[PDB]
Amino acid sequence: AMKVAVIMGSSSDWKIMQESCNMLDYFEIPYEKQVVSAHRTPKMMVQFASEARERGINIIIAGAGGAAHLPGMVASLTTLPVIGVPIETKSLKGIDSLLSIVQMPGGIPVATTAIGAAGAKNAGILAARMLSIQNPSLVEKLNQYESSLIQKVEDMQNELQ
Amino acid sequence: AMKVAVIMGSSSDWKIMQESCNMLDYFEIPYEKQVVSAHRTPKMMVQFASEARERGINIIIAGAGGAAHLPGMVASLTTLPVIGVPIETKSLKGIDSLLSIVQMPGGIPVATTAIGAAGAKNAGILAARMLSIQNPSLVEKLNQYESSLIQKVEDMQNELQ
Amino acid sequence: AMKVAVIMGSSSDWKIMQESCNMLDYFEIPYEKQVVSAHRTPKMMVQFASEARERGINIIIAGAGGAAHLPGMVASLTTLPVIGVPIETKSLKGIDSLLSIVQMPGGIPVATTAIGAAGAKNAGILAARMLSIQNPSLVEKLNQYESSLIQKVEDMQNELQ
Amino acid sequence: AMKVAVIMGSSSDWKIMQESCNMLDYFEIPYEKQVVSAHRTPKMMVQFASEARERGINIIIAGAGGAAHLPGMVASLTTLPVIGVPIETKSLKGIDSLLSIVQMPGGIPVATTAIGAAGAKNAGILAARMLSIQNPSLVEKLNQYESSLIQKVEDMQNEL
Amino acid sequence: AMKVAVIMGSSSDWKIMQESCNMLDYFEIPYEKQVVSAHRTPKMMVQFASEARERGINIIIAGAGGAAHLPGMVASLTTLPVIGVPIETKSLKGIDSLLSIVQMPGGIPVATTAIGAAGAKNAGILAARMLSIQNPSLVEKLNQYESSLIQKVEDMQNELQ
Amino acid sequence: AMKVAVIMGSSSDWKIMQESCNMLDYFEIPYEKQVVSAHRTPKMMVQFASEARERGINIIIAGAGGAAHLPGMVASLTTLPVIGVPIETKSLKGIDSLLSIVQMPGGIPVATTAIGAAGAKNAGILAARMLSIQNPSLVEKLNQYESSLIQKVEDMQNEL
Amino acid sequence: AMKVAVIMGSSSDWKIMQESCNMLDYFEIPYEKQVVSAHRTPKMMVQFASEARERGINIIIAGAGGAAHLPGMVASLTTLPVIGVPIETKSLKGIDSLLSIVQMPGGIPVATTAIGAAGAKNAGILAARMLSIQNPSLVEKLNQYESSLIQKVEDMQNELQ
Amino acid sequence: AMKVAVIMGSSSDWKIMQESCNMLDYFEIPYEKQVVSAHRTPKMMVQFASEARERGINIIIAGAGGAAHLPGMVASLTTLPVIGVPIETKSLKGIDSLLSIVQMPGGIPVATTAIGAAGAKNAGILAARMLSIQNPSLVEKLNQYESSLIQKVEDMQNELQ
Repeated sequence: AMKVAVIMGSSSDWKIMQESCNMLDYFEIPYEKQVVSAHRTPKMMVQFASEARERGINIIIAGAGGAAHLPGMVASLTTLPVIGVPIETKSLKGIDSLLSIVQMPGGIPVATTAIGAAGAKNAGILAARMLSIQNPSLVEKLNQYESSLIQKVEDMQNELQ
Repeated sequence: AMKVAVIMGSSSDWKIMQESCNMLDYFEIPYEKQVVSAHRTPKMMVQFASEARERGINIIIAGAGGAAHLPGMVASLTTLPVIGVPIETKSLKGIDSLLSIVQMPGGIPVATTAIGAAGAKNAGILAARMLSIQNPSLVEKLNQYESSLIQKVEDMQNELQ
Repeated sequence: AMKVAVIMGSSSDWKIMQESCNMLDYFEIPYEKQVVSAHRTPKMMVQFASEARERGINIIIAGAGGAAHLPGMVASLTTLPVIGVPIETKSLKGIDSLLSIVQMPGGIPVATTAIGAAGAKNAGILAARMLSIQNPSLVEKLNQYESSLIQKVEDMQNELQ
Repeated sequence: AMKVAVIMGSSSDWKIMQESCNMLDYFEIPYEKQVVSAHRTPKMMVQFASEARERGINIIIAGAGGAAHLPGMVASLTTLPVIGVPIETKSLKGIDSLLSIVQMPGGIPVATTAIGAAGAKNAGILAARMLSIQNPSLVEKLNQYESSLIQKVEDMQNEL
Repeated sequence: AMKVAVIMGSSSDWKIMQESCNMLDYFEIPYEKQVVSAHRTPKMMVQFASEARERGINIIIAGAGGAAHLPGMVASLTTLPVIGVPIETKSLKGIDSLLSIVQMPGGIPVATTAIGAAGAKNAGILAARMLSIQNPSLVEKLNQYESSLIQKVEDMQNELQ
Repeated sequence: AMKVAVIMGSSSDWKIMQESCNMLDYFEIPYEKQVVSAHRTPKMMVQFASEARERGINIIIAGAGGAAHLPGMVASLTTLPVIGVPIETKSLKGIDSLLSIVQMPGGIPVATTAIGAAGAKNAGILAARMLSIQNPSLVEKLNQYESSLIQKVEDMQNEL
Repeated sequence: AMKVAVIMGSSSDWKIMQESCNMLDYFEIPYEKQVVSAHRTPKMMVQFASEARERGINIIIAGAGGAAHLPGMVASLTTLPVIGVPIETKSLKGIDSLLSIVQMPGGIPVATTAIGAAGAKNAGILAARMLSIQNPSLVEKLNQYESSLIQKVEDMQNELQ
Repeated sequence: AMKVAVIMGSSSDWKIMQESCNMLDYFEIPYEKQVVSAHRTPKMMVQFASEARERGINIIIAGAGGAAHLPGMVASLTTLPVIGVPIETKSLKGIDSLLSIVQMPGGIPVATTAIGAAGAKNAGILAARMLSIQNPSLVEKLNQYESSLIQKVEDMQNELQ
């Protein structure tokens, strides 16, 4: 069965990270969500990452802000693909988040999304694309999603009043 | 049967993108490679991206620098996951490459790697992690890879002379 | 007959891109406006750009933000001059938009203006200057616009309180 | 007859700006090249820009680096379209050049291209596209140029 | 007799440049203030800069935003010292203004101060320091201003509630 | 008996981190050095950091570049003060390193120094300052160090 | 007895710097707080820094913004550890503050924390960790704080709604 | 007599700062030069700044890199105009130097010039313009310098014929 984990260091991250869960629901991909802090709960992060695959999780989506270490550290402790969402910060508006997630050393990858809500939405969509390789029923849903994007642009044509 | 496409806009990007191919070889994942330019051959890009899935491609790794539109445009034209590698730029150090790739709108994701050779290496490893959901024999190889990372660090212990 | 096209990937961009249309109206230059999304409607973008010259469009003004690919992709698909307007973004302050548009490779130019409303207004004025080469009636209008700018400065003198 | 002016503040900019001239020659578009400095010869710059249109210039391509004021000041003094090429600098890699040129407030436009040689090459090509409006001969030349760009990529298929 | 001119391209800049005038008033230094746009009124800019010294202007303080050319062009057209104040821009927060002003080539100097109100206030104070060389009675006022700065800090001590 | 640990994710960081050890030797402060990688040896990192205090370590100096997670993760796992040295990166000039180290959210601190060799030298000096609290012998050494800095400047006066 | 000093150039900085004092209170570490401006009260700064150790201060936490010189100058005038907190600035969002503080030359260190409230809170915690070396009672309090952070994360699990 | 002081933290800065002295010599303006380190010799810095005016110094030119505090701290301690030259740094290309110098909060000004050699050259010229208010023989020399700049450009025009 398909399963994604959606994780973040604080419940304050939820307004953003819920966008990943919204897309997973749209594609009918099961997920778990939880607060896992790289800095406040480092041992609970290590346990989560290490145990994820054997628990049946296929992909981890992880959001973090500032000195954003959660995605990279989780990726270092699992063989699963990890998608990292940079969360926008008060001062640097997510530039710190972006660089601290994307610039991983050769050897340990993180699939980095856009900063903020767009990135959280894209993490869910990216997870659906990844899962569509082994789960062919998703391909049709992905085709229909693409059609919905075309429809959205058509719907916007009369909004340049 | 697993297959990854490794693409880039120029042959001058090959010195970097060869790292992706190197890692795909390490995991025994079949690949094809070619030059696909978003700006010099936009129609060929459209055809390549649109037809990749039906031909048997599972993942596209796309490298580009500067006004680095290739990964995001390819992603817009396929239901496959696309991994985008920002190439370092002589002037702006790959900052233009990075922002052009990572900041995709909600709706069309690109899995963005680190700038340069690190990102290309990571694109290959990430593709293996993605394919390990569908192809379970890759998990053992990914575990072996972890072990080799640990050994690399052990070998460095006496080099602090 | 003169004709300009003003395009953007979202009706959310209209608040900015209307500035281009406002200046086209000032110079009495006919135009069309449309939503054309590089990522949500890539095939329609290809058709729009490819057909533009045959449809009698002389200049394309294209606005985009973030991973701002619309102007450069349109420019790759027509030999008309394309003016690219970077739209301000809520993390990188349009720096992503700007670099994505201006850093086009040798071979495929985009005439880039300032981030935001200033750039959209200036795209309209720039289109007027471009069209004045082969439409001499515009030269008088451009001279009169100079006079209006000088007058606007005079009208500001009493505001330094 | 068509005519483009290619200008720059220093002879040190010539290697870069010749890329503009090379593309103008490729498209058989006449041009003049000159050194015109916004900061060292401000009055000459004013005269050049003010008189350009009456002297038969259709487009001005202006390269500048650092506190790059030449394109914007020329644009403020002519009704002609001005294309600005940011020249790479040593400290800031042309970022100062780029922002000084592109960020014109509403009212006076500059068409800005990429930093350095790529931008210089593109200024010449952009000038050709501007002059191609309802001009089938130039449209043909631009289409042939497209064909060379496609060929360039197809040739690279074996260089991996 | 001492005189300073305070100039800017738009009345939108006045809410910043007013701090220059406020400090000049505090030091009892006569000034004039005017809108002079490098882009909208280039010929009047040339005239203003060229005539300033013979008119008895001692120093020009010039504010500009974005592609901020006013201070550098004025400096090129006068032998007077020119103080340049970068104005914060909506998108790039005055980094464009700052680089456009400060990065003048060797040969034509601009005395650059901080982005925004701090820079405008400091331009007025700097002008007083410059004028104090040939106008000795200003030294006493500058000493009194320093005393006022020490008092301001003392007044803040009970505000750490 | 005070002890400092100097750690880094690669021996290729030793180029920079040796400067920390050099200053510790200058102040006669005992130390150990080790390669500890946040991404390649995360489980070892956890052991090193969580056990540091029981191992007799008083201060940890950690260098890292790029996605520079080592100092912050180490800090999250110990009650010891952690000094983080950002290592210059070929592309982003250590700005990625700096932001990934300094921008710790409220709750877990890292004492961050300058990018590169300056920062590594300063991490060693900062550790000395930390150990000097109410320690007159180290205070004396720091005073002598101050005098050497003054002398260095005096020595440069005839070089203008 | 333990003692920390918390200083800042302006009472405007207090709403941020009070977080340092809040954490020192949490750990029962005695402190003094004062406005000390590197630029408005340079002589008083020099005296404060020079006398701090003699007066029994163990650690100085100093906040500063813009051309942020307070932490580096204080550090040059004491052999005590100095913690520098970059204050968020209106225009550059504390990037100026950060670079001005962190980029100290080899020879004179400043322990730099994050921009804004995070850095101020962390300066107090960092001072507690520093003092725990020679004040063993603080180790227990630091252990308590660690446990509290874990409990706070556990309390957030039901807030993803 | 007129007198300028040219100061810097290290003899490593002399290759750059000598450009200021070159221009002072061009205008026959007397000067002294000294190494003054804000961080290694802070008390000498305080003394130098505080005593400069009574000794006959009219203007201080100060160069500094990195956490470049010398110009701002000197300015805080004198009523003289202070010109600050940002010295290029290895990692950050003088961006740290620039922001640490130019971003002075309102109250204490520094006249900032370009990064590196251009800025040092311009500090000397700016000092001449400042001194020309009080010393009218300089106006003639500044007019001569204007003419020399025109000739330099004419020389380039003629060489490229």
